[PDB]
Amino acid sequence: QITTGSKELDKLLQGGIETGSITEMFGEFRTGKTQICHTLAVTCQLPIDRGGGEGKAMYIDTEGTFRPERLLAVAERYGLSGSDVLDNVAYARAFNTDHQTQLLYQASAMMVESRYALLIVDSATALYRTDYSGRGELSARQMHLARFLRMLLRLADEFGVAVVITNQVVGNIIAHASTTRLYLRKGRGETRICKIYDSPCLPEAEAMFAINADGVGDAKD
Amino acid sequence: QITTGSKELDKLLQGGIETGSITEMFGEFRTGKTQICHTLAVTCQLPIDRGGGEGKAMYIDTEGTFRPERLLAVAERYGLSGSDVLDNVAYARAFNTDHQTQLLYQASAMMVESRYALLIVDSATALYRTDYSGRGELSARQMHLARFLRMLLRLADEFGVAVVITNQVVGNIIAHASTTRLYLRKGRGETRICKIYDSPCLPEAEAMFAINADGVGDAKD
Amino acid sequence: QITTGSKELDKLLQGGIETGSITEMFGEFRTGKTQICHTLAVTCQLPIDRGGGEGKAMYIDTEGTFRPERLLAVAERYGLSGSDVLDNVAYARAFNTDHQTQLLYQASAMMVESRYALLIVDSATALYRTDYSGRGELSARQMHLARFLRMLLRLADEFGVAVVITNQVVGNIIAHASTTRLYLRKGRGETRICKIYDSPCLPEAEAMFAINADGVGDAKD
DNA sequence: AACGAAAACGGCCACCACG
DNA sequence: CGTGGTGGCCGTTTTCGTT
Repeated sequence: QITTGSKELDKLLQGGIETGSITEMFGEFRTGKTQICHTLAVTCQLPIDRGGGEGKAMYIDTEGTFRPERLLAVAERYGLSGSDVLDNVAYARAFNTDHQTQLLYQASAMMVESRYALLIVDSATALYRTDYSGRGELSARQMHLARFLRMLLRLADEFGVAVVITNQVVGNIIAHASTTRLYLRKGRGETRICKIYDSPCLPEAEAMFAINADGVGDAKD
Repeated sequence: QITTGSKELDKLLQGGIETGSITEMFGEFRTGKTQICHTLAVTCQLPIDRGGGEGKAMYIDTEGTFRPERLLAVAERYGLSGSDVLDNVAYARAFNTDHQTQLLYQASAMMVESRYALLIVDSATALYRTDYSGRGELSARQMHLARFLRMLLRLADEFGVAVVITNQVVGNIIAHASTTRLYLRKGRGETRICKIYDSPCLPEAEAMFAINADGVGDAKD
Repeated sequence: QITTGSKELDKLLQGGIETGSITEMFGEFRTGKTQICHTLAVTCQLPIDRGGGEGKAMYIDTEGTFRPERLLAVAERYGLSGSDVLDNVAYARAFNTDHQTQLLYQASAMMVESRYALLIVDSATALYRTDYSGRGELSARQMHLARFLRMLLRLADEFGVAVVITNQVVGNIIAHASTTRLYLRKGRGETRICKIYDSPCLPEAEAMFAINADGVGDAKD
């Protein structure tokens, strides 16, 4: 179980993400999906006794929001070497849906030589909206997304890593494929509300957390 | 954190601009955007213990409002050599959007040899309105602005400098790219109201400041 | 330095308009722009020791407000021959922006044979609003105005004359081109407030003056 | 049975009044 | 001065009548 670094969120998840499965967090923009991704990108490298996976991180960005400085802040919060964190995070920006899936081909071969624990795909659904904008081409983007999700599941079962994808809510296919769906909504200021909206094992429940300069971290009224 | 030279504004920002990120100040004309730019162009050279960055300044002007005498006034206010301030400020007027972006090519190579802390682009959006005035050419100016903003972010991450751009409100793309949005409005006389309209870390809040011959400086009723 | 004929205004300008440069006075209607123009049209002919330029005047009118009788009043105030004043003032009404610029072609050749000291363009911006009223044609009037301003600067540098243009405030291009911007506002009765709103050499400052039958002349409470 | 014309209804725009 | 509501005009659709 990879620690989220929010204790309340860890309790909500019973200790953190299950490696080897896809966890989807759907919420409005600015809810902190990207911030949680940046935090996990570092916490994954933490020792297992500290809630990490003792593995490198993979950040596939489609939205430009990748900040190595956020990774440095998370590393210094938990006392990890920021330089080693950036050395254990491989980053690449996907320009389109086809490029987004093509990066998985390099990811599968690269993930064999080194132990990874986390795969991050940020604005995973944005490129299927910007690229495929027509109505007759909807089935094509749905097929590409389906294949992409199957590839995610395959890599998860192959390397035993956690698969994190982010969705902006301004597909029903992900429900059966994703094991845990988390709904994120803004509480005013920088403090966010998290809700579980389906889990066969986890209750439907809510937990409050905040977005702090160091971290994605528990709410401290 | 580069001191704004207004204490109330510094408190509003928790001490001043974060270097390495873009801070956008949108407000009506005559609200003092240019005055704040002139003040920061000198305060950046202040010692870090005094709220500066101990670096040279870069002023890219598109509106003709550049005044070295204002820089001299700010330098004498804080006791900086006005001649050295003008020697540590490189100035160039952009004639068009293409020239505005082209100046960044000289800026990137020139910013490598000397330490800079502040990049100022005044009336940054005016040239996209004067040059691109048609309606079919809107996407072209939006693309050029997008590339310009990406170049700003790249230079910010490369040199760890503060990126300041000014917008006259007589684009939605800047929101995700800009980290702190400040709304400026006139209070009658020479005293201006500043409001924070988005920050993931800073509260939505307001602070009152004035525009004084020496300085951009706190309101003194 | 051509005397304004208001002593307080002369002090505000450090003695009067610099010949060879454009001085813009922007203010509300009825603030006295036209009255100041009529006064200067005569004072320019005054001896240099009296604050004149010892040159003829040029009045390009676009608004119908040209009054030779006002010129006669200014001439008799300072003791100048009203008939010779009208003989040293060449007048022409511009019917459109194209005609307004076309008159400059006759002005350049005519200004070579005789010494002039003042060029007056009254409601200089009105024809760009009445002629070019659409929104798609804004760039065309802006280009025509830009060329007109460049022609003004060229004539100023060629003949060393003062260039006076009047703007009704019910363009940002003029700022870099105009050397001294004066804001005019009404004080009730016939007494007007003048403010300097940009000058690299002149302070931002204000001076009170009145509009008297003889003259544009100092306020006398 | 098909086409054309007339009438009615709905939506959009402009003007006036009130806050 | 700005926003909201009401009224009027225009356009489109449907129905009826005539060829």
